[PDB]
Amino acid sequence: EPARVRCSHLLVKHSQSRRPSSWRQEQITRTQEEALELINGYIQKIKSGEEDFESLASQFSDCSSAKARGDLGAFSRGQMQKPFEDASFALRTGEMSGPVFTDSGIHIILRTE
Ligand SMILES: CC1=C(/C=C/C(C)=C/C=C/C(C)=C/C(=O)O)C(C)(C)CCC1
Repeated sequence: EPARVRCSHLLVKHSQSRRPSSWRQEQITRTQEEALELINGYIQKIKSGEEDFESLASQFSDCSSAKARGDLGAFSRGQMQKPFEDASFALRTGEMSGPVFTDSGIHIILRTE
């Protein structure tokens, strides 16, 4: 296991997120169910080739990392929320997760280093 991984993500918040507000939307109103449907739709379009992960993240991620095309940079264990960390360190470079749930919302993660 490396000391640190670098990842990009796409976050979809919902109305029960810890902070239901984002750079792109003043109040998050979507339900948890709707957030997961959006995440699963993005996964399916990335798999078919219809959409590019980094483009989708720039446009639609509720994390301010959207401006960096979803890049979070490098991190070790003990920093991020545990489910995010566990998913990230389980990926190979170039691999993308399924849905990952944290107190922030629902994530897709792409490990880049
Ligand atoms: C995603 C994420 C985390 C926190 C996410 C949240 C809460 C992001 C906030 C974005 C906005 C946009 C907040 C706001 O506007 O209040 C940490 C690093 C702890 C664990 C995994 C990565």
